[PDB]
Amino acid sequence: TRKESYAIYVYKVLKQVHPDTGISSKAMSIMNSFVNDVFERIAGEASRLAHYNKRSTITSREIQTAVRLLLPGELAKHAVSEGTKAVTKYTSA
Amino acid sequence: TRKESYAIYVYKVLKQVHPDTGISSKAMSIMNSFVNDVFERIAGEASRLAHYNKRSTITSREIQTAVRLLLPGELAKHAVSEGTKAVTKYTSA
Amino acid sequence: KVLRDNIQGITKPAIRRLARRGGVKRISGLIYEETRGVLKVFLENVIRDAVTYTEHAKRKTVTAMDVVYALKRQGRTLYGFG
Amino acid sequence: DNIQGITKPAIRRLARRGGVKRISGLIYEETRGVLKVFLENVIRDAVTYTEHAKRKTVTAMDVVYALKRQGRTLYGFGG
Amino acid sequence: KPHRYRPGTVALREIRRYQKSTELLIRKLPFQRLVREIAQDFKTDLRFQSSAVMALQEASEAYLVALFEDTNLCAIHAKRVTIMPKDIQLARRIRGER
Amino acid sequence: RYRPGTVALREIRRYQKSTELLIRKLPFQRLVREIAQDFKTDLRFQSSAVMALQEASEAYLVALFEDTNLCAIHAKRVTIMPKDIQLARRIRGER
Amino acid sequence: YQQMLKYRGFNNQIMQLKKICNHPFVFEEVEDQ
Amino acid sequence: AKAKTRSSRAGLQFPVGRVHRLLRKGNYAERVGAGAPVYLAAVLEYLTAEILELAGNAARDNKKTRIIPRHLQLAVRNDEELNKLLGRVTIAQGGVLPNIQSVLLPK
Amino acid sequence: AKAKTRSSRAGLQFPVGRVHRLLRKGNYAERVGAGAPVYLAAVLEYLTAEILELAGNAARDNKKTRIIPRHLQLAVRNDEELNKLLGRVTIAQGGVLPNIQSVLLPK
DNA sequence: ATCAGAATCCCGGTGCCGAGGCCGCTCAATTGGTCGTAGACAGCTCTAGCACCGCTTAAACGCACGTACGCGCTGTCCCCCGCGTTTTAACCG
DNA sequence: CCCTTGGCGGTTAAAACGCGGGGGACAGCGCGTACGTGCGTTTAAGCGGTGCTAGAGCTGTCTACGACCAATTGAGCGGCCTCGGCACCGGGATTCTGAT
Repeated sequence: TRKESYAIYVYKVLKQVHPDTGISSKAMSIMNSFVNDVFERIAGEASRLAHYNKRSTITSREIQTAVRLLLPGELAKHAVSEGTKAVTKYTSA
Repeated sequence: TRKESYAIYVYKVLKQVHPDTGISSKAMSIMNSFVNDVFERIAGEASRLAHYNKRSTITSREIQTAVRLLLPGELAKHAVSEGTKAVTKYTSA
Repeated sequence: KVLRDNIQGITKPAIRRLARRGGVKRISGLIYEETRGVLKVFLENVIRDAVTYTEHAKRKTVTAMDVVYALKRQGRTLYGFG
Repeated sequence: DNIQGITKPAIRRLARRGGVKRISGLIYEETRGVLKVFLENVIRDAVTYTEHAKRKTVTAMDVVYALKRQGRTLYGFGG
Repeated sequence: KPHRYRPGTVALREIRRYQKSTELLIRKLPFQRLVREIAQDFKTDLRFQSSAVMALQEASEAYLVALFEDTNLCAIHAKRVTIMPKDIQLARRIRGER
Repeated sequence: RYRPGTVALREIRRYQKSTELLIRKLPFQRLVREIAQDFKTDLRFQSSAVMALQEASEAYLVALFEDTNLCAIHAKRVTIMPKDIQLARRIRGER
Repeated sequence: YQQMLKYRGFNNQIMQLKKICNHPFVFEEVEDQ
Repeated sequence: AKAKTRSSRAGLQFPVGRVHRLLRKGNYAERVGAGAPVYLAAVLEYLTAEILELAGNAARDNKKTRIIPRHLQLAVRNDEELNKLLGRVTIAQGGVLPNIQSVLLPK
Repeated sequence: AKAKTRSSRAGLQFPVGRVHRLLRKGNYAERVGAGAPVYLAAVLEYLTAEILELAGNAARDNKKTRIIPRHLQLAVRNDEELNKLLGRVTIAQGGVLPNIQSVLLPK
């Protein structure tokens, strides 16, 4: 049985922000439950937005509006900025 | 465009409980939004219970546990009683 | 057309009546402005959620359904309007 | 019994963490009552999720789904 | 001398009166202009259905009624019959709204 | 001897400084088992589950004493009272 | 033996018989009644 | 053979078929069992029957033979369990239960 | 041709493919677009980067090079927006921000 | 402890617009068949959970004692209520 | 195409403004008792270590069961009519508040 997690990814991002700082296993578990939490939130709001507008497909627009609903203020603005840049670079190349 | 509702059904149940009493249109709208609300609650809890236990099928057991989670106390007991009786009579005949 | 001082349109007797229904016997003179601030905050929240829904649907009209989804979005369910 | 096993110094410490300076002598019984309430509310849900899976063991995931079920989210124990 | 009620009786009669009926306590047009002003800061040139404004009026009035209930509980807990701003912001501090 | 109220403040800084759990394991575990007896008999508990109930319970009581302290201070008193607790639980909507 | 063995709350089946053949009074409620 | 509605088999007044459709197209799970719409429809029938029962009793107490949102507000909030379920709900045209704190009354 | 990961195309460290799978099997909608996992993974990367940034700053302020749950409690609650997002969250081993009401201090 | 009197309940009468029943007209609910597959059931492994005692020691408990503060009481003053008059913006069409 | 916005005019309930004054917010003061604080004494918590085994966890079949498509039709719905329960009013009897 292989149970996957986000551990190595939070580790990589941590080494990007603070290359000299490590993280304990418990804090890694907290980060994992955080990523799963926020993921389920944005996915749920995307499902609601897709159901109310009568569409069967989740696109980047529904995820964008869901981010603008969940994240207050600057988290929403910078989050939509980073995500839009990521989809931009993704489909451009 | 035909927009369906629960109006006539709440009307029938009302005529079962109180045959002599009528209901205003606004109260019928409140009852409609109530039935839709509770429906989305039980269905959502059933989806969560089906996802956590790793099963792709919603059966009467998941709906039962969802009712026992949402409805406090006697509403849960009598609700599970009536529902179990309904499935009983349904599959029996 | 810039609209200003419309929150002052909420009248002292109005808020007074709301408190009379809420069970308040005697009201201090400083309740009013604070109540206007709180109401303005609440309306900013609910209206930014509803207008967000309306922007997502590419519609120019804010339907009552959007307001219901904003209130249910915040955790306050409003029956009767859909 | 058991609920009395929660000690006057324990509740005293929990109040010291919350910022309470001085404590009345009647806070203890009320705190035990509230704790018993909350524990019943969470444990009935955790036992519900346990019985649904047809298991005799109450795991950490059941308690996490009971806390998230009641609106208080917990991290670090899985989710 | 003109007959006058002792202070606090009219307030109680108003309590029973307004708690008796379902009437809406805020006038339509001012509340609608307020909603439109607040909505101007988000997206310009928006259309509102009447049932939407009525919805915001229902939720707003009910929210303020509950807020004045809890505020009244705070004021009475302070051994005072007069609610104060610190009672309001106290209730909004305990509810977790700030 | 210290003036009354100084040791209380030093304890406030001490316990607010660390992460230590303030309730002893075995009594809390026996309490959880007793409360669980009334639902389904003969249940098994993992250690992480009891630890979870201890985390949620202690955090909940800490927040409850924070809001209760806010009520007592709003009453112009430094001593929390049961009416402050049940007041906070009345305003939160838990009763 | 047959009644308390018929109860089958947990771990008792071994614990129940060792006590009752030694003492009935080790159980608090039994000694009380 | 003549088609008989599944709602009439279990003795339910609610549309078991419609509930089944909403469970299929509601994006809840990938598959839906055969007992879910019957059981769920029965639960909804119990809840609706109770709330309409209390609403009818309140309407009879107010000497009105037509149920109004006020009678739903009273019928719900006067009941403990339905108040615990609907505690987060704001009912339109509901009003407030008549209440006065005993300390505010003259003496 | 040599397969290149979609996470490396957009410049994301998070598994765009795994997010896509979770959106497909999560019973969210019936169909999932091609920009949803990229955009969502980017948002998660921003949030994680911020919370780990504040956690690293708090750890550096406490003279500890290993992040502990206390540093997450402080790093979150000291920030306004993350406190507004996580306000309903109870973090294990978090503790409480040091606070004393100014009226309780001696004078 | 009691009448003057202002507000409220009660009762009879009247007019109306929404509740309630009817009637085409669908289109989704029911039936009949297949077809693959999720899970029901039996079996096997072995891990962590259960009870218990030995032994040490940090914490709890009981108690003596002081004084800090909660609460009752009093006086002051100020400010919000009850009512009249006048104006205006809500309301309805 | 229908529901929103905009305008206009007439009514009038409601809001603003003022003005006495009585009761409640607030400060001060004093008492008594209840809780903090420290010390000696128990006492179970914590840690360890033993013995057992129940049920978590995984697998392998194998089959009833639900998805899916074709055929069919009747339950529910939109449009359309009554008519009566309830809003509104006008008068009278009753009740609750306040100064003798």
